[PDB]
Amino acid sequence: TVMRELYLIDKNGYVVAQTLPLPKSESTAKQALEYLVQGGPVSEILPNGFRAVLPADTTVNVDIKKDGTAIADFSNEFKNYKKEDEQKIVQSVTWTLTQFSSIDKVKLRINGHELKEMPVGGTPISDDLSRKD
Ligand code: NA
Ligand code: NA
Ligand code: NA
Ligand code: NA
Ligand code: NA
Ligand code: NA
Ligand code: NA
Ligand code: NA
Ligand code: NA
Ligand code: NA
Ligand code: NA
Repeated sequence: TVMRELYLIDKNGYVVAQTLPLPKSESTAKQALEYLVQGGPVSEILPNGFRAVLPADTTVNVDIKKDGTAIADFSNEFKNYKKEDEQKIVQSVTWTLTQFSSIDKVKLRINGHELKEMPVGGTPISDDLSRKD
């Protein structure tokens, strides 16, 4: 296994970094996002009191560009979150991706559509989400 940060939601509802041991992978950014999905492989290794963040059955493609941007393009299930978790989800995805050496910012898509706003509640989002946010 390899130590990775997963930005999970704790017993008090906060998005908090947790270090988990993930199997070795040739697509580590995608893998880390797969370990944020409710009901996915993180389920067996969640630390006490923590939960996963992305809706069940969400899948994703991560395309890492030469400028440091990771384009994370989610399946339609990604729309199935609770409104009030909208910004926590953006933060979790952003912080989880930007741990990697080749990613310093994030752009979100759903079903290959570019996102100006998150779908459930309309939170505006830029194409250069980063830890500065
Ligand atoms: Na905590
Ligand atoms: Na809270
Ligand atoms: Na890994
Ligand atoms: Na592997
Ligand atoms: Na693996
Ligand atoms: Na990789
Ligand atoms: Na907790
Ligand atoms: Na779910
Ligand atoms: Na890069
Ligand atoms: Na509401
Ligand atoms: Na980085």
